[PDB]
This record gives sequence, structure tokens and C-alpha cells, in this order.
Amino acid sequence: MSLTEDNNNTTITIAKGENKEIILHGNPTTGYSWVVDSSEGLSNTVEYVADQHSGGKYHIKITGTQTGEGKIVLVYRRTSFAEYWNLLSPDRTFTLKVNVQ
Amino acid sequence: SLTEDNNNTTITIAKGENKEIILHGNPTTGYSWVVDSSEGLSNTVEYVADQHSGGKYHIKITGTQTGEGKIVLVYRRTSFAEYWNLLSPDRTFTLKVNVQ
Amino acid sequence: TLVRPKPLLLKLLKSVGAQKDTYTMKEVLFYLGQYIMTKRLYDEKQQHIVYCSNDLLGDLFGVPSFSVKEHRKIYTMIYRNLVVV
Amino acid sequence: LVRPKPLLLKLLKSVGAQKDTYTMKEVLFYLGQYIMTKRLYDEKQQHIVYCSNDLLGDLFGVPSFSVKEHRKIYTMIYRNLVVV
Ligand SMILES: [Cl-]
Ligand SMILES: [Cl-]
Ligand SMILES: [Cl-]
Ligand SMILES: [Cl-]
Ligand SMILES: [Cl-]
Ligand SMILES: [Cl-]
Ligand SMILES: [Cl-]
Repeated sequence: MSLTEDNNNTTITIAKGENKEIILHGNPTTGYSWVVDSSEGLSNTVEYVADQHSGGKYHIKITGTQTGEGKIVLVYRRTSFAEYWNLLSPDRTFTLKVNVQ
Repeated sequence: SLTEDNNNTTITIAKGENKEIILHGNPTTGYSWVVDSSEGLSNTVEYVADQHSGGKYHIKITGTQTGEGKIVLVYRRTSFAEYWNLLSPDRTFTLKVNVQ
Repeated sequence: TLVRPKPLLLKLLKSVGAQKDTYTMKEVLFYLGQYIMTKRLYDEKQQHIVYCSNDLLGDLFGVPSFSVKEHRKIYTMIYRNLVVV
Repeated sequence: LVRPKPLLLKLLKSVGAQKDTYTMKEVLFYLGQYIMTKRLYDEKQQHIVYCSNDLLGDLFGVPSFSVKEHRKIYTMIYRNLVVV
């Protein structure tokens, strides 16, 4: 039904528009959280759900959005001081919206 | 081709159609143009030095999915902190997903 | 954008290896980051939070702590501690 | 859990380390602190660390090294500690 840590580095099949759920234990009181590092062919949502009876579980709901070989990579990370401080000085950016017809 | 003139605009291409973005950069500084994100599009990035100083980054994109796509490029230089952080790799979760 | 840091900020910048009286804003931000990194003033679990109530930095910013996420607040506090040339 | 040999220990302590026994994660943290504080990395290619005129150079036995070479760095660190 749902994927967990044991499904790490495997391949699954889903229908375009079908939802599936990944559940991973996490403890955000440390400052770490599960975040989507990259994906392809999918949309997603990430939610933290506290264990009601340390830490809790991240629910990453994926939905197949384009037919083909997709992928999702999640990382358990904590943003560093250096990363926050770097953001005070923004890099030159080029942004282009593209309507694909 | 598209240039800095087209920054922060919207275009409309057909699925499978290609477009080229050309941006000036100077990798001798350690900076380069890199793709920050690329929804609905595939891309390639190539640097060509000005033979006649820096040069031009050629970012070729192709519409790979019908819908509202977007690419964001950043002119950046990887910091020491970013390099050093990778010596202590974060736990990762990876799932290949064949969408039918 | 060239700036001359007021005396507290100048003392902070020189404590981490700066040797000038005039700086670019890029340099000011760099040395201020060096300072916070070196003295590990940031919170380990939430590393955008900087504790400085017992520090020279707290004196010149006039706060017990601040968040690096609040960009305009940061720039405001820095600007109050320099004069543009 | 590791025990840094004297020269490595001296480096870590010069940037705030207090103890004698560490995890590798901690050793890597203070080594990073050290390199950043003394600004030994190259400005344009920040993975390059110049240490030929620094005690880190003596310790690692190199004029410079690249942060991209992960195995090499772990190796140089391991040579300078005892695995407790
Ligand atoms: Cl598999
Ligand atoms: Cl830093
Ligand atoms: Cl001066
Ligand atoms: Cl937070
Ligand atoms: Cl505020
Ligand atoms: Cl100890
Ligand atoms: Cl390089």
C-alpha cells in the first residue's frame, strides 16, 4: 500500500493521475526534515505527522503526472547557517515561463 | 534565440519544439550559468568562449510536456561551505517511478 | 556601494581579519558571516537564528537575537552601523 | 568515535573544540570551521584548499587539496587520529 525506508532504491509502477504514499520517520525537533531534492514525471506534497502515542513521520504523496520513467529523490537535511547567510546576497537569475502547446 | 532581453517573460512553444537561450558569462571568475529548475522542459547547457572577455552560455530547451512550463537559471559560484557539506552526506530516499 | 562602518561594526570586522576603514557591502556581509560562523553564534537546530545578547554583535544590532531569514531587518541593522561614501 | 592526534587536536581546538574524543562528523565540522576561519580555500574555485604555509599542510602533508576528493580527505584525516 505505502512505501517506506525498505523501498529505497526500488522501482514502482503507477497510473498517470494515481496517487501513492511514501512514509518516512523523521524528527524535526533536531531541525532536520524530509524534503524533495528532485523529481521527474510526478507532482508531490510533503506533510509531517506527529506520532500521537520521539518524532513522527513524513508523508510524501506522489501523483503520476507524465507518462514515462519518472523519479523522486528525497533528502533528510537541515539548512546550514552558511546556506541562510548566502541568501542575503542573491545571485543573478534568469527566469522564463514556457507555455507548451 | 532568446537573451537577457527576454528575462521574466512568457513564451509559447509546441511540444517537441526547441528554443535557445543565450546568456553572457565568464567562467574564469568561477561563476557559471546553471539550471536551477526546469518544469515541462528538457535542457542542455554549453559554454562557448567569445573567439573575437567571457563568452556565451547556450541553454537549449525543448517542450517535453504540454502545459505551463518554466526554467530558472542562476549565475552562481559554488561556495566552500557547499563543497565541504558534501563530505557529510545527508540520508536520501530514492524511488524510480514508471508512470503509465 | 562603498561604506564606512561605525566603530563597533569596524571592531567586529577587524576581529575576523579585515584591515580597512572602507568596504563594499559585499565585504561587510562576508566578514559579518565569518564572524558569526567563527564564534558559532547561530543555533544548531535552527541555523538561521543567531544568539548575540552577550556579544559585541548584539550590542551593535541592539537585539538579543535575530533571524537571518528576515532580510530587510538584517540590512536595516547593518545600515544603521555604517555611512555610505 | 575517534581520538585526534596532537597536531590535528591543536587545529580543532583553535576554533573552539573542547574535548579529546570525537565523532568523524564533529572532526569534519571543526576542520571546516578552521578552513573557513583562516580563509584557506581559493576564491574562484572554492573546493581548492591552499595550505602549504599552514599547519594543515604539515598535518595532511600536501601543499593543497581539493574538497571534491572525498576518499582522499577521509584518508588524510584517518592518518591523524586513533579510532577509539
Ligand atoms: Cl526494483
Ligand atoms: Cl560560513
Ligand atoms: Cl580604507
Ligand atoms: Cl525554522
Ligand atoms: Cl523584522
Ligand atoms: Cl573527551
Ligand atoms: Cl572547478
